[PDB]
Amino acid sequence: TSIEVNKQSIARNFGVKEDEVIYFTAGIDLSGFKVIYDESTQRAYSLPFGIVSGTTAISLDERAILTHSAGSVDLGELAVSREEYVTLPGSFNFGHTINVKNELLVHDDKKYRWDGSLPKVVAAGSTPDSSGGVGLGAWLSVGDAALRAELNTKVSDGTFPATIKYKYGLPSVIDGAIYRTVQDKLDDFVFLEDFGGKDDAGSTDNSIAFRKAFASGARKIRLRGSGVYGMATRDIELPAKYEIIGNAKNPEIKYLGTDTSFTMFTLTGSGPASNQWKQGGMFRDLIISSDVKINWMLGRHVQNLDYDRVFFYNSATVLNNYHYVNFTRCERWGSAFIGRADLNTIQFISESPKFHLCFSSGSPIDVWDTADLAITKCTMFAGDYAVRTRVTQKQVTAPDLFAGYPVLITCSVFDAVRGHAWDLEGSVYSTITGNLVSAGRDTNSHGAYIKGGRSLSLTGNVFTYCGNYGLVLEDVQQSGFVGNVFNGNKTGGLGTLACKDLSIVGGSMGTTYVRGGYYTQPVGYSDISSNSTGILLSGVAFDEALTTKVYLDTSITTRNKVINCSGVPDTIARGSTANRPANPQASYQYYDTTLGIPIWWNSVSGTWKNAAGADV
Amino acid sequence: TSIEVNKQSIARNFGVKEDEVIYFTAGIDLSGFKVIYDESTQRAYSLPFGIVSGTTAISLDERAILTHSAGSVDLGELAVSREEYVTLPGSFNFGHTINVKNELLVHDDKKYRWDGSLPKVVAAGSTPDSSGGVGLGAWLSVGDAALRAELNTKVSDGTFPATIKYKYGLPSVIDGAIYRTVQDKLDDFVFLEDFGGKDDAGSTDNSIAFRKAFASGARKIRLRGSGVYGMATRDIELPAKYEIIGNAKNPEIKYLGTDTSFTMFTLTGSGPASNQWKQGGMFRDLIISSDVKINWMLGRHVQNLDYDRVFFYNSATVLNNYHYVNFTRCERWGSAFIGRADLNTIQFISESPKFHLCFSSGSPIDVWDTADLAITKCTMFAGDYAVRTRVTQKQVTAPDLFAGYPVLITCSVFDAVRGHAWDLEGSVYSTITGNLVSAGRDTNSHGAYIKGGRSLSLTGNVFTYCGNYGLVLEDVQQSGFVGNVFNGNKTGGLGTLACKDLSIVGGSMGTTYVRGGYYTQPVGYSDISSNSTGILLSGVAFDEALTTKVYLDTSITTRNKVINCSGVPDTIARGSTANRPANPQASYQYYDTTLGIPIWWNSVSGTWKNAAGADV
Amino acid sequence: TSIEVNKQSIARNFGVKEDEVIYFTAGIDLSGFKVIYDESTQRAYSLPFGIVSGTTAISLDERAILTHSAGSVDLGELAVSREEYVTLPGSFNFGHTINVKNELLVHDDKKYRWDGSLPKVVAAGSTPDSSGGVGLGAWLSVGDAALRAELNTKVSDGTFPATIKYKYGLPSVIDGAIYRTVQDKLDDFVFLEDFGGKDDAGSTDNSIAFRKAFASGARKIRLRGSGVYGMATRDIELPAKYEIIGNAKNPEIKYLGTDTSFTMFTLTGSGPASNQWKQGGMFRDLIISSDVKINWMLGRHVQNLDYDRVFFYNSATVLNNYHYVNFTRCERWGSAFIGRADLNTIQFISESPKFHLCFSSGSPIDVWDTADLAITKCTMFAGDYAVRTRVTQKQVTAPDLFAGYPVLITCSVFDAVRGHAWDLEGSVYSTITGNLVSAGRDTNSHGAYIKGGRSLSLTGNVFTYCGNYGLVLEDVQQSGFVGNVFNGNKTGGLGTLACKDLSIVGGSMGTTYVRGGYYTQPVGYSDISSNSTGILLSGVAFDEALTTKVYLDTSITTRNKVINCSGVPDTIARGSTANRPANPQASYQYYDTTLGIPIWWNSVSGTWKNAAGADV
Ligand SMILES: [Cl-]
Repeated sequence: TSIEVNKQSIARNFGVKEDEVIYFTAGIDLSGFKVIYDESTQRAYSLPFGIVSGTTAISLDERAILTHSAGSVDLGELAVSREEYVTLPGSFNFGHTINVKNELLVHDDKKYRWDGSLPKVVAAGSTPDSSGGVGLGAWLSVGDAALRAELNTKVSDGTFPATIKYKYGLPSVIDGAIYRTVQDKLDDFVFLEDFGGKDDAGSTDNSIAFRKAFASGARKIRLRGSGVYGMATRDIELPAKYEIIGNAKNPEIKYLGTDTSFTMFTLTGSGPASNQWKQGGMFRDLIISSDVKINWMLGRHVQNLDYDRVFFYNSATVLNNYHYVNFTRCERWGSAFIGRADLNTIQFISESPKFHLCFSSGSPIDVWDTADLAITKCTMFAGDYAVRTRVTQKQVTAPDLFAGYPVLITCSVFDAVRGHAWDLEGSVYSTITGNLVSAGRDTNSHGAYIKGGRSLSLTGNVFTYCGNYGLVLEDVQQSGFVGNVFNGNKTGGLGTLACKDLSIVGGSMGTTYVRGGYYTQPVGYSDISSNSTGILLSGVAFDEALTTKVYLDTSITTRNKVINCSGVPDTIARGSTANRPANPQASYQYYDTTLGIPIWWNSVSGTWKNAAGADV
Repeated sequence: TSIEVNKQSIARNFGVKEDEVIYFTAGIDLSGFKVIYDESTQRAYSLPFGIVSGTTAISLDERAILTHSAGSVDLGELAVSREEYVTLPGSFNFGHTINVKNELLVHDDKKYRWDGSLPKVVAAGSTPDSSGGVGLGAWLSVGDAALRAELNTKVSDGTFPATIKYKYGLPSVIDGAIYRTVQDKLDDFVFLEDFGGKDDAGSTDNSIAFRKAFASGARKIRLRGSGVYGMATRDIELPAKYEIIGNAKNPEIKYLGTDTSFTMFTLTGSGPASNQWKQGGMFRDLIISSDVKINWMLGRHVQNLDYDRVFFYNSATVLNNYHYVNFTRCERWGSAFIGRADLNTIQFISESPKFHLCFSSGSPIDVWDTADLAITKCTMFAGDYAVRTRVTQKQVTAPDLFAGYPVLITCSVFDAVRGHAWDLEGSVYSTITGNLVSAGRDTNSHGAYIKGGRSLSLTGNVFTYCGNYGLVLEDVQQSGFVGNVFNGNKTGGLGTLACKDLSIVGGSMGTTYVRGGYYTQPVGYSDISSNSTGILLSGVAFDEALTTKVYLDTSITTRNKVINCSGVPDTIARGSTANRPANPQASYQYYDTTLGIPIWWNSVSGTWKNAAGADV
Repeated sequence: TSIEVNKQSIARNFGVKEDEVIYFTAGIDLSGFKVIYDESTQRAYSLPFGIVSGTTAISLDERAILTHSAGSVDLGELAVSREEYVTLPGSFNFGHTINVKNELLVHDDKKYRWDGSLPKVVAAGSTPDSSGGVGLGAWLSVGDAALRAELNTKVSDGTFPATIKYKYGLPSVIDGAIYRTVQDKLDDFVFLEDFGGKDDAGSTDNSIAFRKAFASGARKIRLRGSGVYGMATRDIELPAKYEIIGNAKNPEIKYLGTDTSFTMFTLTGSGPASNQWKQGGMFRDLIISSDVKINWMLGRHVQNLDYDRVFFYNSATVLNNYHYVNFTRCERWGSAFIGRADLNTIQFISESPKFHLCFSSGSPIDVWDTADLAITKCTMFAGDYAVRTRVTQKQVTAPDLFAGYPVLITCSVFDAVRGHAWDLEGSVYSTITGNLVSAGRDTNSHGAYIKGGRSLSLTGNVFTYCGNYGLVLEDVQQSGFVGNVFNGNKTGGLGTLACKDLSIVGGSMGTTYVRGGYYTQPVGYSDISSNSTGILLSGVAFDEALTTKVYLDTSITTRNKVINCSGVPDTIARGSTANRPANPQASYQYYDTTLGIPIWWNSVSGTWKNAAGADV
């Protein structure tokens, strides 16, 4: 009487009543019962709900497919939906045959069911991956052990952020916000740390991190740390339109080696033509440093570079054939700017390095063959010199008489420079306005020295306490110098050597003995070698205590003249009869030293007359 | 014997011994046994531990709430704690009656138990959500299938980031750091990509993304890509204090259509009054472009706008009734600035568009009725003109005599402009300092042209290689011009037309033949139409090779005078007896052309005398 | 029989066939069976696969260790791998003895198994933590309830982001990208919100948030909100090189209290020396505000501070012993700058506060003992005054004659200031170029007032519609004033008091009656108290309608002279015979009022001669 005791045990397993279990036998009414039993396979299954009266059984096969008068039903599938499983003996490794959807095969302490066609044979030595894979239509993991292992794997294998859907502003419903992944959202920013960058002061070679970061296509790179990012691999080529952003000017990009030939970054165009200049980028909010003097960056055939709030230390910037470069709010310590143009084989010219709101100590600006160097609202302290311009090819062919380029220096301060604050050769169409200069004391040098200048304006500047003259002009022609003050300089205020057609107007020269440093300036203006012509002094207020206010040949032939300069005689038209003006205007007065009388040109008589009206 | 075989199967189910299972009937000693059985419901339950001797059973009700001599216990609740469940036949959808806390009802292949008040019937077609919801006191999901679906759902529906607690710096314990969600932390930044923005070169209409981003309340928007963000929907109104940030000047916000009337963005105040001006914002580090010429942005009744490191291409900025606008470090290619004020019906004025550290090619600045337009440390190349100012309405009511506004142009470069670099009408109280101008060669135009000027200063500029005159002043009164250089211009250096009371001081005029371009300038200064009065030339250094140094009527009545200009005689008081000064200063010297002698005014005798001292 | 019905119940439990269950007894062939049963313990276990024929049982102990002729097997271990468990009665709290690896003990409705040595006895009142902990070799949680609780705990306790492995750019394989955690990646940025900051208008004290954020080592802090961040705790000391970034100038950092002595932030160096100055940082893109007037920030012994795109409201910045401070693109409303240097006990000097592209209304700049205050491209409106400089120690010791410092003011606009636009004391080597000034109308004050000035240049400025004089110089020596325009001022254009050796050149004075406001200026230049010497006026274009063009004593001893000023007589050499010049230059012309004739000094004869050449 084995059957009803079997029905009892099955009922206890399924938590149903004893009379709700039935053996499958053909033709029976399946209605009302909740569990059916197969004698051949000795497997039990829950029956689908709502089997109506008169529904009779036809067949029940190895795959737990139950066929009856009303239709068919997969009891294996139903068991799965109800999480009623049988865990088969053995495992994937030793092999087994899967016949039913609710049969589980253990692999590595984890359970899997087959979702594909049945029956399914797994050979000995199989894995779920080795026998059809994991997913719909294949192996599907079941239960606690499998889930725990899978959760641990995906969280720790790096795939999880890509799986997590993200929408900005959730749980709030925001119109237009789209679904992305947490991976993608996080990828919105790139830090050097993402490529192995570390501010561990030389343990990590951050040069490599930069290289790999840029190689990925990234352009805008942030530094997380406040420490030193050591750089040990030279000549990392920057991509076009880079932007490297430090952590609020805290971290350092630093070379720690001893090789002065080391260079951190290169920026390199394909050629000298404008369509070959590589587009530059931004360095900002960081320190660029080296213990030894280096050229930290080398730029060749480049355009549109920016440096903003960068602290440079022993780190010179070298550019050759460069066009439009901004240094803004930078602090330059022992960090020269070196501008060249010899790589421009087309025009041999570079353009517009610009400095604004910068502080410099021991950091010269040295540009050759460069047009429109501009320095505005800057302070420069110490160094051998502050600003230097050079022209490499000085020879010209007629009708050209001179070669040079404009510089624009405005409302800037140049202080305690050891040599010249300004050492300007080939300065043409330059405007130099409202600057303060105090330089050259350490080497007895002029505060500013312009050698080779044409058609420029130097306006409203102050030159004080310089090591020689405040300003010396050598080989400067057709230029204007108005409103400048020349105070307390060692040897003189303003000096000229072999100049032609200059206007020197207003301003003041002398010594005001202001606390903080001055020499007793002995000379006001001097044409030092007495070989300039067309030098015009008008309205200059000279300190009466000046030993020599003006040193200048103002005889009739030199075209040098003085008008209304205090302590200095007005230039009078005078000289021998031979030196009478050839084509004087009407009523022109000339003191004839031969005759010892004033004479006047009479336009009507076409003769010189004395005051009595008689011809001489 | 059905009772002891049932007890055995139950024992095997719970994994206890056979003599540790008991049937419920009143009065029985419950001690020592581990599982109790209910004959009526045919359900088995674990017994609570530590039931001591002499404790006997009293009742066992509908829900396995068991009452005995020591007290009562909820075996259903106990079963839950032990995860010992019964999965009911059928499902939620077919409807069911839930009776016990350890009973599970399947919905969608997932199991749920009821945690609230019992019993409760679920109707056919019900879900956990439709029948009391999911949570404490309600439906609680149970088991593998439910957990897997919930985890899978939660990860992919966007709700997961909000569930993850985040605190900055973990696992390090950082004082003051608070718990947020990963969702909140991620929402700290807004990218255009978050609102469907895509740099797919015209496939996505990013105008919509901008609109929806701003509507959410977002103000500061970043661009992730380095490609082209197409813009196809015109006139997107910006919110107050926007900030749009490109990816290190790599990506383009670009109009790809052919409609020249297209505009990307509008900024619009509520009215003309100062309390109605909409506060502007920042565009930075990006390209704004169009293949056809457009006004990319239209601003009306606006204040405090900024553009920094923006590359403009064929994209004009049009502002009407605007107040304080900054262009810094921008590159303007074929991208005019157009400023108007006719929408200001209160004061009819716009204020302070400012340009600093900008490069411009073919990009004019054209402002009407605008005060304090300022251009500093800028470079402008080509175009029909560089700077133009206009006063739309010129009428004055007496005693007003003139209408105009100041412009401030400082240390800037204007090169190869086709027409005038400066075309300035209604320039009043202007300061123009240390600029370099070379313009007008293509159209035979003056480098700079000021028509209608009052009380301005133009100081220390250089005008070289211009298409006509370097600078022409027409209808300019009571203004100063010191230290300017006028070199190698086609027709002349400096010209005046119908001017009154001007000072022209120092500087220089001529040609220095510097390599790079020049004309042989034929004229220095010319009062071209001989109709100016009170024109004073002092201390100007002229190139002696100049064909015409000065063209000016300096006869006694004109108030025009020259002093210390090289190659030009000092202006002498001269003329007929009829033209003797009416009230001369003491000892006034006058050359009388009628008499042909110099005469001197004696203040004591009140007469003109000759040099011999006789009255004439 | 009891044995085969037990075998049946076991078979139904494991889902195997009845003849596949066998009882353990020594010597029996274990081959073919799938489940073995221990009658002593009344426990059933699955058997390992591949037990071959002729393999006979030897022993089976309490730990379910099975020994047979071929070898041994741990059935408890096998059961775990197959997830076939027995849940023991009771719980951790009541204590139990764990015998088999597949035995589970409940703690707090969650299940655990023992992975360590067996047997394992847990005393009453135990937890998994109290009895060996959780992990390999110890307690391991099992099943649904345990997993759900662990997932919920880990997700909500803040530890989850640290567990999620992250690599930039996944699933794309990017060379050089390294694995990090989601926690670390999120930690790349710091927002004030991360430390409890909230823009809830005074409910949250954000001062504390800043303090704790900075204490963590964070330097760069962002503000998420657009609202008001209330600040209620004074004197938060900033770290070196902070950067506080607002949300596109939307949010306010605001003091909402009523204590006018309140200060938000301090920045404090360790001493007066340069290596002790605390390195400053950046405030940008935000509003700093207060309802009452406060000094929002106090800086002492500091260097290199920046404020960019900051809107100040009632918030004065007070710095003492400060060096290099930038205000760029700022808007200052009722927000003075106060600079002092008395804390510098070494040199008593502060350096270079600089203002660029700023707008100010009612916000004076007040610096004492400060060198190189620089204002460029700025607009200042209203206030009692705009710019004031003072020197604290005015006494000097011979040979020093004066004490002062340079200011550099360039291309800036000063409008409708109630008092002086510039109130400059101790101005030395200053350059003031291309500015527009209209001030003092409310208090009948000069537009600009320099009291105590040496060796400075004031060039190409416009002074219009001022409340008194355009500019008054008191105790100014050896300075230049060229190209300035003085228009429509109430009392006069340019005035001097006790000055010495000044050049006043070109420019223009008068009234041009341009719509927008003017006075009828009555005076051009006036030496108001007739006590200046060496005052030189050259080439100034005066409005002919001026009542007084020049008021100046130009008698021979004063060294004051006028040349080429319209409507003003040239200073000519004249006087009595006794007053003939001692040591005259060659050909010197002198009008002798005694004789009533001009005479000329002949250098050869060493005599004065008349025009006829006879000695007088
Ligand atoms: Cl002589």
